Amino acid sequence: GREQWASRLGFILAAMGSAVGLGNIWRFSYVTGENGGAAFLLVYLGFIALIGIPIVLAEFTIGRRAQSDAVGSFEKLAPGKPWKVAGLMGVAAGFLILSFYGVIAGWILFYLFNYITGQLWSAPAEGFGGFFEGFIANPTLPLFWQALFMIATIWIVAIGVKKGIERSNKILMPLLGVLLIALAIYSLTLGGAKEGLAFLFSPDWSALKDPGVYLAAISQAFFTLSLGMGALITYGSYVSKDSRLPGAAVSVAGLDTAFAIIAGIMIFPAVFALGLSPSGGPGLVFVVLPDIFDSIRLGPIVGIAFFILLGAAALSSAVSLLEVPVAYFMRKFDWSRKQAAITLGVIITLLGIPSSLSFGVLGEVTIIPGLNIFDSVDFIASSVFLPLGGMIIALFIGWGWKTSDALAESDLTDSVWGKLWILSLRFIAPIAILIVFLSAF
Ligand SMILES: CCCCCCCCCCCCO[C@H]1O[C@H](CO)[C@@H](O[C@H]2O[C@H](CO)[C@@H](O)[C@H](O)[C@H]2O)[C@H](O)[C@H]1O
Ligand SMILES: CCCCCCCCCO[C@@H]1O[C@H](CO)[C@@H](O)[C@H](O)[C@H]1O
Ligand SMILES: CCCCCCCCCO[C@@H]1O[C@H](CO)[C@@H](O)[C@H](O)[C@H]1O
Ligand SMILES: CCCCCCCCCO[C@@H]1O[C@H](CO)[C@@H](O)[C@H](O)[C@H]1O
Ligand SMILES: CCCCCCCCCO[C@@H]1O[C@H](CO)[C@@H](O)[C@H](O)[C@H]1O
Ligand SMILES: N[C@@H](Cc1c[nH]c2ccccc12)C(=O)O
Ligand code: NA
Ligand code: NA
Repeated sequence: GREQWASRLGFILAAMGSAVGLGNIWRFSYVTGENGGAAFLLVYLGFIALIGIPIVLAEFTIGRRAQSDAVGSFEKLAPGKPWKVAGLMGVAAGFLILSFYGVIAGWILFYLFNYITGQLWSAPAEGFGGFFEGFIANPTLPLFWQALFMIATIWIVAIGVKKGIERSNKILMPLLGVLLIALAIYSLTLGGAKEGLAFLFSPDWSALKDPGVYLAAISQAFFTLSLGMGALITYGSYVSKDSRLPGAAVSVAGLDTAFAIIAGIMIFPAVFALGLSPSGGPGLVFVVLPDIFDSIRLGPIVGIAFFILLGAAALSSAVSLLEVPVAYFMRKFDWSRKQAAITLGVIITLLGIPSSLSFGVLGEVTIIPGLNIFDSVDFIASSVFLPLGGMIIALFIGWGWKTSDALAESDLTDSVWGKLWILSLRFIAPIAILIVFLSAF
């Protein structure tokens, strides 16, 4: 009685919907900014090609072969073997990541509400930066918008794969991309393009002699690809033998990278035209974008379109995050989909609440030494659980599978590409991750 994608394009568009969201605009911007731009970018692009694409194909393959959740897939394919630690850790990463993802997405709804009610058309007296700061440090206001976003997320997951997840509006992601392209072109004309483009594309290798940069690059590569937690195993598990995995993996990574690159071309020349520091941290785009819209005559209209379209993208990504614990709990405890979605969704919302508060009244609390609550949850989930899970997933196919199976189940043959793929999983990817972990600690 397991669900399957009803439509032929269902799978690839769902995988794409999962990947493209806040990580491409909000996260990519502030992480690229605080790590120095171009050298970080190049390391990130390297990781996408050589680690991301293979491990994406790996998740797809595992999931389609087992037709089960992130944990169940490992149990089914290799019962009594330790590999399932990856999926157990992924379920946990799912709780953690969605708990703060819903907070940032709630910031998005707040901004959308303000544009719609005419509030952010001109600069507030305290300025766009002052407006943002006052919002997020408010103890309760961000929580209301967060709860609102999670309700929407819970509802789609409760509805089902076919009736909910698959039924996204197909025009919204391509509209977001076009708007991003148009906005990138516009910020190129604002006066900071020479400096913003040099920050973004002209490497300074001095930054690379910090091992923190490599780990930030790999974390962002996993995060943006919806990777390492079994989210793509899960989506893959709803897929029939009528699907071509390698093409999907490449398309997902290519398109996700296009979005991030254009987002960067929008943001950094804008950062530089405004005189701001690119190291501004998580609120970077919430401070920059409204400034950019304000300089356009029809800018309030652009603002409405942007926050709507990014909101829809954050929504499809959030749904894929919630789908991981939901799928697992449905199987493991015979919970109904609606019951799992509501229960886990509320729990994850509440878990999210101290991360929201860390931007204000809890700003001085640490968990991991020196890191506030938000930064700690993100570090653990994105920089520890995701790359480790990815490593185990890579080793699993690479060393725990017969090669003929690995290739057949992934729609590859023992050609140059199949060989390249297998080499990635056995050695390149898991060793690069190992070396990043060892060096960064
Ligand atoms: C986006 C899709 C639509 C969703 C459904 C709409 C339902 C309507 C709910 C809106 C009610 C929220 O009300 C809220 O609005 C104002 C801001 O926007 C707040 O005003 C606030 O603005 C600042 C943020 O920078 C705060 O730090 C201030 O303490 C406060 O003055 C009100 O203190 C609050 O009560
Ligand atoms: C689908 C693609 C959409 C493309 C949109 C690009 C529009 C760029 C607008 O630039 C602005 O136009 C003024 C007049 O040309 C200049 O004086 C001003 O200094 C400049 O900032
Ligand atoms: C959509 C546009 C994409 C093009 C991006 C390429 C920009 C990266 C290089 O920057 C260049 O670095 C040199 C020294 O730092 C400067 O002499 C030069 O003036 C500057 O432009
Ligand atoms: C839309 C895609 C844009 C990506 C462009 C990537 C290449 C830009 C980097 O070139 C820069 O030029 C400098 C000038 O001397 C040199 O220092 C060095 O070669 C490099 O720092
Ligand atoms: C799909 C559409 C995307 C829209 C993004 C591009 C904005 C068009 C620019 O217009 C003009 O830019 C000047 C900038 O200084 C202003 O003088 C002027 O008042 C403003 O109207
Ligand atoms: N990839 C999405 C977020 C996301 C959805 N599902 C995931 C699973 C794991 C890690 C990240 C995600 C983004 O860039 O916004
Ligand atoms: Na992404
Ligand atoms: Na999305």
